[PDB]
Amino acid sequence: TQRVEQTPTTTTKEAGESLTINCVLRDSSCALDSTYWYFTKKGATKKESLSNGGRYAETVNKASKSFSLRISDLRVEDSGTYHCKAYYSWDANCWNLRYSYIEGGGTILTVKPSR
Amino acid sequence: ASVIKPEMKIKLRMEGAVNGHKFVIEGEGIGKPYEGTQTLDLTVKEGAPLPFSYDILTPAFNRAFTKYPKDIPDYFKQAFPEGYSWERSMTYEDQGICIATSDITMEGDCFFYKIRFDGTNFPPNGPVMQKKTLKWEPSTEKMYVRDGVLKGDVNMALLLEGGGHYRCDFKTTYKAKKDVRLPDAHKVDHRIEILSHDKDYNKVRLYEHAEARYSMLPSQ
Repeated sequence: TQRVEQTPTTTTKEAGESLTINCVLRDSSCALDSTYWYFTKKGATKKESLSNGGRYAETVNKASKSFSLRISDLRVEDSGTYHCKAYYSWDANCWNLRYSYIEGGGTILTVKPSR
Repeated sequence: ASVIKPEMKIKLRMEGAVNGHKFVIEGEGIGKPYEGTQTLDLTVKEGAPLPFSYDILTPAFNRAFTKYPKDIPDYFKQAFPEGYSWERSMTYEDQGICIATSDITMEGDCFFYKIRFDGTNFPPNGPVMQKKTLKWEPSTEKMYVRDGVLKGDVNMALLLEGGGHYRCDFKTTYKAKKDVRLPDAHKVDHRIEILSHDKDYNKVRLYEHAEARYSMLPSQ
């Protein structure tokens, strides 16, 4: 019964502040391979791929089966839903997941306007 | 009476572009169509040195080279002498995308391919443009009829330096130039490997082994 636990589920932040989003693979004998982050503006199912760089710092902790996104200098435009996606390491134990991914429940972020 | 002999030679030309970089590669080889094995020697004619992983090209460089059992109609061998063509989409896990086509003909004991290959949106620091791929993992292609032609779908993955994988969704349409007996749904198991290369992959030796099989016993 594998799940990615994503925290925080919902958050309100002031502009110029920072947010860390954490995703952890729980209740699994599988390991993390590739990791990806997506943004959905309110409504849009169109996914904007957040690359490591600029205001986005993407880190992975393979031993803890966790990965995180840190956003700096938050804007009102950053408002919306953040999604994490991971693929599974190839191994005999998780062989039928070797082409599959798993996503977190998502983070809904509201950035309150400042000045 | 079969025009497909136990040994057939191969001559091909690929023209393409990956992330804007143009190239031409020519090929000659030989294989055993009824044993599903083939070796190719490939040479870069324009665009050397290639700035991208050679492995993204290798499945573009002929299902005529497939060991088919007698109880599965062989779409590809029936297609000769006139021949067939395929069109393929390849969607990688990092939103890299390729499209490829091949027109396959025959003269005497030799197959002729004209291949077009186009790839785009490969991230500059991903495994394709940084050349971090090692090989394609063995695969199983699902073969099925739609719109009177043969479709192939296969989950593919490149092993990367460091033991990770780089996944791709392959979808192919195979179109014979004449009416043939269409098969029921079946699978093709593949292994592809670069046997040898020079430093910049200007010269590549490439081997494929493909065999067809049922996933379920025929209808009773």
